[PDB]
Amino acid sequence: LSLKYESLDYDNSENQLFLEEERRINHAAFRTVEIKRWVICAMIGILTGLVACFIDIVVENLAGLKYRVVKDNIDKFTEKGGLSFSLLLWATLNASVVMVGSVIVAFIEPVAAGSGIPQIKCYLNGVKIPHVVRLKTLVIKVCGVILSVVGGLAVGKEGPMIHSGAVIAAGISQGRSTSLKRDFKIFEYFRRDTEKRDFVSAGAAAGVSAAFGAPVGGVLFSLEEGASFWNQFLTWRIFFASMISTFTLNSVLSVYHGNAWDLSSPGLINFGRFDSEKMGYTIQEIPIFIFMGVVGGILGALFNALNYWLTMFRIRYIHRPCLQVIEAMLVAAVTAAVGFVMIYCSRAFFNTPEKSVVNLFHDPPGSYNPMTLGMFTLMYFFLACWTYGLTVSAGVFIPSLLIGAAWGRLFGISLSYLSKGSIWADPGKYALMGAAAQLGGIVRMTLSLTVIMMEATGNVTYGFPIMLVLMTAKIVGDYFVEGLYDMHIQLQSVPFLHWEAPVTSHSLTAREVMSTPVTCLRRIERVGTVVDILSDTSSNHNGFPVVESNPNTTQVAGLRGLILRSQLIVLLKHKVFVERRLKLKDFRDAYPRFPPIQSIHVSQDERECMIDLSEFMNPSPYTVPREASLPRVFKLFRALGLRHLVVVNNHNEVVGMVTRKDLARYR
Amino acid sequence: LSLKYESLDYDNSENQLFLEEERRINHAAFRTVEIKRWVICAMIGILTGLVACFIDIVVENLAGLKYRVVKDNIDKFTEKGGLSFSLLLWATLNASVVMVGSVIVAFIEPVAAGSGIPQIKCYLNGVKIPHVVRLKTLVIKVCGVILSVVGGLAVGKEGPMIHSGAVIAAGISQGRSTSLKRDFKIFEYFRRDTEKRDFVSAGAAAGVSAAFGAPVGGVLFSLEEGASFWNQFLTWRIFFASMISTFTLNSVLSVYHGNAWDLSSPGLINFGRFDSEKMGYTIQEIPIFIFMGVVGGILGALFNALNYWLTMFRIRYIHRPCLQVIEAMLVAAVTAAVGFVMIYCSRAFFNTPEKSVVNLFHDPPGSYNPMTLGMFTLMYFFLACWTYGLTVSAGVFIPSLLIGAAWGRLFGISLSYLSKGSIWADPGKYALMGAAAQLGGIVRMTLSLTVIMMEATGNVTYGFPIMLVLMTAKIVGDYFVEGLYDMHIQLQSVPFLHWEAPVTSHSLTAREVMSTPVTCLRRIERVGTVVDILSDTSSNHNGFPVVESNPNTTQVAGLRGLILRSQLIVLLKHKVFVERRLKLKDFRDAYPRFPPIQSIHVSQDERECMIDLSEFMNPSPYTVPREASLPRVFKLFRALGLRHLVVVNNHNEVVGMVTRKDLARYR
Ligand SMILES: CCCCCCCCC(=O)OC[C@H](COP(=O)(O)O[C@@H]1[C@H](O)[C@H](OP(=O)(O)O)[C@@H](O)[C@H](O)[C@H]1O)OC(=O)CCCCCCCC
Ligand SMILES: CCCCCCCCC(=O)OC[C@H](COP(=O)(O)O[C@@H]1[C@H](O)[C@H](OP(=O)(O)O)[C@@H](O)[C@H](O)[C@H]1O)OC(=O)CCCCCCCC
Ligand SMILES: Nc1ncnc2c1ncn2[C@@H]1O[C@H](COP(=O)(O)OP(=O)(O)OP(=O)(O)O)[C@@H](O)[C@H]1O
Ligand SMILES: Nc1ncnc2c1ncn2[C@@H]1O[C@H](COP(=O)(O)OP(=O)(O)OP(=O)(O)O)[C@@H](O)[C@H]1O
Ligand SMILES: [Cl-]
Ligand SMILES: [Cl-]
Ligand SMILES: [Cl-]
Ligand SMILES: [Cl-]
Ligand SMILES: [Cl-]
Ligand SMILES: [Cl-]
Ligand SMILES: [Mg+2]
Ligand SMILES: [Mg+2]
Repeated sequence: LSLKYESLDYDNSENQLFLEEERRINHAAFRTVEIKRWVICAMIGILTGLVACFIDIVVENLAGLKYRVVKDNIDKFTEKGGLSFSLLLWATLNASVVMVGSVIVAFIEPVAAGSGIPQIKCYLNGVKIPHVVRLKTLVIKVCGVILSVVGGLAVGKEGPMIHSGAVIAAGISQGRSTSLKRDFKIFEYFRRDTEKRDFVSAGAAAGVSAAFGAPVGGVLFSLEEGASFWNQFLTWRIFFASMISTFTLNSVLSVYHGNAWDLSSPGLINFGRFDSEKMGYTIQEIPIFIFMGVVGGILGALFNALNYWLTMFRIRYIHRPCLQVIEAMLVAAVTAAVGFVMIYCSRAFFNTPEKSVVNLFHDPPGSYNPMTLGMFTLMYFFLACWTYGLTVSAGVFIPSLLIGAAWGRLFGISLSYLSKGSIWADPGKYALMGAAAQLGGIVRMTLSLTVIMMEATGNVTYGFPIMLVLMTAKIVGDYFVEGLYDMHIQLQSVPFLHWEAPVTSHSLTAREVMSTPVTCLRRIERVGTVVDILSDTSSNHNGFPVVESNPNTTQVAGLRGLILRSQLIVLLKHKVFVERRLKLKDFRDAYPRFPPIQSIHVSQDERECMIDLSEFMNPSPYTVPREASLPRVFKLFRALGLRHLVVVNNHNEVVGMVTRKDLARYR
Repeated sequence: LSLKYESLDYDNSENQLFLEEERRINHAAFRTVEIKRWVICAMIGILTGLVACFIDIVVENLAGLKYRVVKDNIDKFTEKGGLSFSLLLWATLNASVVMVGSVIVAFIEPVAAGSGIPQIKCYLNGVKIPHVVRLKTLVIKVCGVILSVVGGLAVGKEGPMIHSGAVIAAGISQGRSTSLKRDFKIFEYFRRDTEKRDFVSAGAAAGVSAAFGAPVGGVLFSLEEGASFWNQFLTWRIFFASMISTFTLNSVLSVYHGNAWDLSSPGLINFGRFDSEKMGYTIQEIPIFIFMGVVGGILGALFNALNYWLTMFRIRYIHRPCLQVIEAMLVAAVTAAVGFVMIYCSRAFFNTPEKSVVNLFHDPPGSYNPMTLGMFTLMYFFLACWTYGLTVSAGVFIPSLLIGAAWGRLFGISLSYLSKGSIWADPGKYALMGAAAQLGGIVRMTLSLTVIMMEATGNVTYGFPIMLVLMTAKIVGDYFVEGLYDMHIQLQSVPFLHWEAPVTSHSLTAREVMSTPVTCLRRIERVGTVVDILSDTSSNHNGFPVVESNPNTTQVAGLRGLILRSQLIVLLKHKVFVERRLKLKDFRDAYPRFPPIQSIHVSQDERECMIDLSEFMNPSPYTVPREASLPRVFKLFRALGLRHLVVVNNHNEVVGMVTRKDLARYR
């Protein structure tokens, strides 16, 4: 959709240098590479769990400090100023914390804004958003989520965990820090995009597991996002990482909050225990659940749609960082004022959202007055909608669950009245169902969310109902608007590939999808020609088919290989011309950041030399016939994580190039 | 490995007829095909659950009848004959039930022998074992498992559920019964191997879910076996089927055993509830668990190895059906005698294995004397080893879990003695760990088994230890011998593709793997030539590349398509010669069973005619370069479920053919 975004080189080039390295590795007499992958996955899990522990502990302590300071100060300030004076003071306190958070996000690292989940979804899809995996981004994300939660915004701390795990996985796998310019001479074999994308999948799964105490759910989330060929080894490693993440979080928290290692804190949010007779559903109740799904599908849409409009306003008028900070402060102040009006009219805004969700799930039937619960539902709905897109590190999972739990507990109260206090009409069960439905409507997650809800709930039997609502919420929701993360991905104009091609696509063939004419390089090519092709500012192609150079062959453009701009740049830098032989490490040294063609200097004498690309080109590029259905091209492209696909004639002559933007256009 | 086994045509041929059908389907103005897939998955789940209910209820009633008959008869027979007389009578009773079961297996349908899991694994791998999915096979399997369990063999009823679900999925999806020669004019679009293999995956997942009450575990089992490109839609449907299977089983059983629908019977085997303080592991205990894994890895090997030798004897000397029935009777009699000696020396053989496993898991610390528990462990180990390969419908999961639980509860008793009755040294927790370790050693299942154990246990926290043991059991076990299901697959000589190619395979290239010379067909081909190629009894190739026929092109064997023996047979039958136009249904009519080439009659005048294969050939065959690494060929072959892969020159001239046996040879 936009050229700002490049793509990962997931499909490794099995060139001659790579095969030489593999021969030496096999001769090594021991395959330590897999053991190193395992050690890296363990470290990823441990570090993600420790990040979750840090956030939880710091948030708890700072929230306690805010509560203590205001509890001490209210007497003094209300004695003379009055209630309104204390209202203003507390609102300014919240605004100040949110101000620091929004400053660090807008003025230092705007990528840190939000949960990070859309960015990680794009990364696992195969698109590289500029600063998603950086040390600065992780630091800003963690600090900002702490400051946002302490600042009393309608936000949650679960979402940033996925992004933090992804960044940790990308970082520690390399063995070196580009930001700190420190190289630890380890894990050099894993300085390639394939291994990095595997480790990031592990890290995202670990983040989900630490967030919700849902290991299998995290594994399934990573599998969904990747949408690749099945690798038993990688899935098992991801499972290992997720398990260690949840284990580390639980153990450390148990040692902290309690004085024993007994495991009672699987995740950052813990729903509770639902193993009771009152929380048992009958077949007669299955239709009822489905209906709530419809509701969650509609309300969710109304959420997303509203945000869309809000987002546009922010793109039009709140583009500036200073205005962004001011808007975040204003939202925080209005949230505080709504809370005060709430609290003084009633006789949860001060309390954590997770505790409110738990109480809604498990409190006895007569706990809540319907009127106040509905007021909270409406106000929190509109506040969460007005908070998602702010330049603050925050998530939307817990807010969505809270909204759903509230209106589900209202539905349960109404059912209990209508059914004369029946055991089957228990408000907490319907609160859980409503939480699932609202989260599904706002975010269209199906398998991973079902498994996550089952694990957090702790019951496997509740999965079948949770499934049916999550189904319906999607089916109804997709009727009106697209999902939140998708919506923001479209707005950012990222080239995003969906699970499958548009249904009416068997009509289309690669001939329509492919791009022509194609810029190709002869196997033995003049240095000047390569320099001119790469130096062109009209286009910034990063993959070039390598065609026959000998005059003997009949083929006009017979496909011999595919080479990349990065490899050509390395070769030109090292002046590897036919007129010290490179090793696969020499290419890995440039990684991740490759010098621009402008940097390389090629003298007119050197411009007349030649480059032989046979030793460095990918000898075997993936190829499709020109008369091939679009679904097949899409399936092959997505499954293998290809960056370039070559469309050829019957005679194996290059006729076109299919890339990510070629397949993303149709929708 | 052997030519007795063909392969599924999972990769659909997007020929002209298929595209015409898709255009008409799109013009239909409503896509009911997906809705029909959903309805079929729901029916699969319901029917699998009902099969599980039938087996459970019938087994319970018949076991009660046996217990009542013997309880009444022992007084009368022991009064005059003595204890030995009653011993003989009861042994003969068990032998008679096992005799009926073994007769129906050996003399009617030998495929029904065993769990069916190896056969379903092969089917999902892509190999077609002759009678795996047949009505007769399902009937025999269910009856035989009932008779084996009622006959007191060291067997379990869980394993046949996977096979039964697979057969149901294959059957009801077609809309017609070949065995009963009845056609219900429904589900005609799904009479192709792709849809059948998807439905069978759903059915296998449903079987696992009904067996262990583990929906997600069943989904993961199916995903592991398929090892294909990720399809969100298919995975979601499989999840739907598994959930409905467990729900139906639980609901029906609750209505039967209780008088209320309250859900308390998720699966055929139910471990129990482990949410207690005594069943809580510490970090200090993590190493201990690992050690037990090693034990489970070693013992499991000793199991498998022994069976191997036994299997050989049975292949050499107990090949005959009558001898097979006699051997099953002898094993049953020896099992009964061991039970009697057991029972009279002590003062579980009469009791169900599942109840014994549950009691071992949950009974209080002082329940079992170590001496008798060890005697049972050893005797049951050797009896289960001597029972797995019998011509009786049976499984090995529950026996393995029982063995592991027994020696794990011995390990826990020893730990309690050594640690002076510590709370951390609780025998039941170690019994669960030992069950997992022994099952892992005997069967090398890693992810699906971990998730299944977590769900059956009901605790997510126990997964991390259960993982570590299951890891170690595999790593140690693979050091000595291969897994049981694998071992039997090798012995049957089925061409089985593993998850990845041998590690030292980058050295090999398609040129080594591919088969030459290749038998190809010109696009316009003489009918006599096709008849001769298909009539050859030297080879039975089922896939033929279609090369250029026009003299104009330079290519000697330019690849234009791929056609199949079945399609050619249909065309010859309908005399579709250039010298009524077929519809995609006409090919589906022959499916599943295609007439042999011998059946078709072609007159000498017709032999001189021509066939144009363009409208029917697969216009776009998957292709790889001759200079391509074996890992890549293997990855593409396994991910896309290909039956044929064409290896071509730089000029796109056919040079070789890679099939399943080509890639399975290297090991
Ligand atoms: C108690 C909390 C635990 C905190 C853990 C923090 C670790 C994760 C982290 O916060 O990051 C680590 C930074 C890397 O950050 P980094 O700024 O250098 O980012 C580059 C680069 O910038 C690319 O960015 P780009 O693609 O945009 O060009 C990007 O892709 C690429 O993945 C990155 O390596 O240090 C390290 O490596 C860690 C040293 C590992 C060696 C010891 C192993 C034992 C564990
Ligand atoms: C309460 C217990 C529930 C019992 C359910 C039993 C249903 C499953 C079953 O036991 O099987 C059904 C048989 C098919 O057995 P079948 O012998 O004809 O086998 C052929 C053939 O033989 C191929 O065998 P092959 O490949 O070796 O040549 C094989 O692949 C291919 O899948 C098979 O269709 O009847 C049916 O279709 C069911 C009618 C469905 C229409 C109503 C839909 C509403 C539910
Ligand atoms: N060698 C080539 N010859 C002609 N067109 C090309 C070539 N490579 C890419 N294109 C086309 O140019 C357009 C822009 O491509 P771009 O330069 O972004 O490729 P890229 O950056 O390598 O792709 P990605 O960033 O997704 O890996 C695409 O629509 C693509 O079809
Ligand atoms: N058209 C062909 N020309 C030459 N050799 C072939 C051809 N097709 C298959 N072979 C080779 O013949 C051997 C036996 O093949 P077979 O006849 O079993 O193929 P098939 O039955 O179509 O394969 P499958 O049963 O696995 O689908 C294989 O090792 C294969 O490489
Ligand atoms: Cl974000
Ligand atoms: Cl959140
Ligand atoms: Cl979020
Ligand atoms: Cl079997
Ligand atoms: Cl079993
Ligand atoms: Cl089994
Ligand atoms: Mg680009
Ligand atoms: Mg064959």
